[PDB]
Amino acid sequence: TQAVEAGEKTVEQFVQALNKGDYNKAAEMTSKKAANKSALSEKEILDKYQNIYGAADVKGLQISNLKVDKKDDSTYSFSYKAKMNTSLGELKDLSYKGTLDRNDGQTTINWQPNLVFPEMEGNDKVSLTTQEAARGNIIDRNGEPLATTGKLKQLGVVPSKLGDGGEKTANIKAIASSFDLTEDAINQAISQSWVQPDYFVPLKIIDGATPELPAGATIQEVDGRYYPLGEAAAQLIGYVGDITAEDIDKNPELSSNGKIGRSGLEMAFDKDLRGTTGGKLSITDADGVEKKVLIEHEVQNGKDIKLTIDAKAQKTAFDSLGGKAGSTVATTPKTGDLLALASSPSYDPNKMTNGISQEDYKAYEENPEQPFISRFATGYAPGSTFKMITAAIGLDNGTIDPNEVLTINGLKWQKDSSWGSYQVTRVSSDVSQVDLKTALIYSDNIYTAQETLKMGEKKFRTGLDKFIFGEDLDLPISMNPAQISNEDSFNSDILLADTGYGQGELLINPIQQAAMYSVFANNGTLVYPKLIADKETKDKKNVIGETAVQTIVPDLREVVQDVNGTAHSLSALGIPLAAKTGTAEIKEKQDVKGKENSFLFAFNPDNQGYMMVSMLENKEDDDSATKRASELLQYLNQNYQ
Ligand SMILES: *C(=O)[C@@H](NC(=O)Cc1ccccc1)[C@@H]1N[C@@H](C(=O)O)C(C)(C)S1
Repeated sequence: TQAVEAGEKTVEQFVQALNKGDYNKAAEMTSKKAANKSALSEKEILDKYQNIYGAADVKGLQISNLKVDKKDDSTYSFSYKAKMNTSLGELKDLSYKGTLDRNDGQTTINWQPNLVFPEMEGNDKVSLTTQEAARGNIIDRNGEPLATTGKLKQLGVVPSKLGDGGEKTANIKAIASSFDLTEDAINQAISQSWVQPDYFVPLKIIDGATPELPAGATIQEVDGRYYPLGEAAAQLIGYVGDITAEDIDKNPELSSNGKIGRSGLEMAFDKDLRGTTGGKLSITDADGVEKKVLIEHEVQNGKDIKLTIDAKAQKTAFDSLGGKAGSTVATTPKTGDLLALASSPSYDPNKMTNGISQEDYKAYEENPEQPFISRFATGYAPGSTFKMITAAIGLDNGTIDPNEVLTINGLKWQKDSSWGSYQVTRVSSDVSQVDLKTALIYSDNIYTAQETLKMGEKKFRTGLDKFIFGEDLDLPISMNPAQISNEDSFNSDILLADTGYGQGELLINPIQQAAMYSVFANNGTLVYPKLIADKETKDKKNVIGETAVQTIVPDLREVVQDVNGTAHSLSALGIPLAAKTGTAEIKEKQDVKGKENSFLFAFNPDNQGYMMVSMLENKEDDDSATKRASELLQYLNQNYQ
């Protein structure tokens, strides 16, 4: 009994060495090489595990049901059940057994081939055959391809079929001008350390039709991942990359030759899209005869993922941003279907997945507008669009009378002298008797600031807490929950008023804004957005009152229709529009000149068929989201009713 506890310890640390992959440490816990003892030397055991466990990518050996007995003055037997993870999934219910040795004072293991796999004897071999799974597709709400696997045209040259000096330089210049490639990059491609004179050195993937091929230029079809919308949906869809050895160490069920999603939905739905590897892991005898099949199953190709995205709305939304920094979210607000999730500027995901230059990748990483940012999932201060919610809250708690007129003189206002030099500011002093309708049409900050301070912080937060602040949206998109402020209290009349008209410490991303603003298309019911097509519609009742929606939406119509409405340029469409604009000012202590973000909210107040939230980040002068929304509004109004 005093020594049986030492034997259980030995089996435990032997398994732990195999589990951690230290096959050398496990080999040094074996007996001397002899009959009825260890079957191989320590260095031979190290190679046995490294070859076999490495061939099947064995990872995580954990055991159970350990039993250690005594059969002799120095021969203690043991047995346990074990399970492990391999390239073909989990291998469970493994019955291991053996013996130990109690010579001197320490305890060692009489190693045998049955401690690699249970059924192995002597010089048995292990064989692994595998079949790659085809990656599933990502498709829009109408089955159009967003991410698919197809045949690509691979352009490349063979250095020997170019020339010997003047004939080679003439062809390199002819190939550079015929396929739009840097002539200095073609000479750097055939000069890499892996290139032989007769090899096919790939250059670029031509996406159109094959032009005339000069001397030495060839075209070779190759299968690869393809994104039809290109940069227009790069942030949302993402890209796949070559699987590394480090990836396999974390998940052995990946394909060493396959692709793995690196960002976006390709990474979010990698498990569903990549499928499962098929094949057979078997033990053979010394003659090659199949002795036992440990694992075997057929290849399961990846499942397709169908999104709510409209591929034509996505491309229209992205192109409307003109390469400027910004984002656009389009929904069907009654159900929550996300029609478009555009972010700009963007990167080329096809170039990204077909091998990209280190120079081209750094141009993306050092672009000040940062194309890699998923701006539709980035929190921003919403701007004056948030007045719709402050007003709705004020109507529900009886603070705001829609017809009551406030006297506001000039362009500046402060509660009292304790605000110092700070003042709320409005753009026009032409209306001194301001009601809710006028405040929404003109976007009067002073009206909103006074109504917010009038209702107070308690009532304001009571209405705010009924929305989705702090909630994690059920979306396959990485994002942080929206916030009202940094802490649970404003502890500032100035901060309270600023929050009223959408400034302050508010942080809401465009998707969360589309969710909060859905109340005005559902009589005060919030409808959570939805990206996966088959998902069920989830909502939130009684966020704001139905009375508030009936009061505010007719005013939002006048934001478009009134001759002085901030969105009056949208009247040219001639379609039923309810809108609200906004311009947020950002001045952190790192930039001298301040930045401005433009915002636009718009939906159909007749049929509630669509709803959009567009924004421009660090906008240029004489630029806005409203300037750019006509084309997407025409499409959404025509196709979503
Ligand atoms: C809400 O966003 C409001 N914006 C400001 O008070 C800041 C600002 C920024 C630039 C110029 C002037 C004032 C109001 N709403 C916006 C808008 O709807 O675009 C206005 C510029 C009308 S002020």
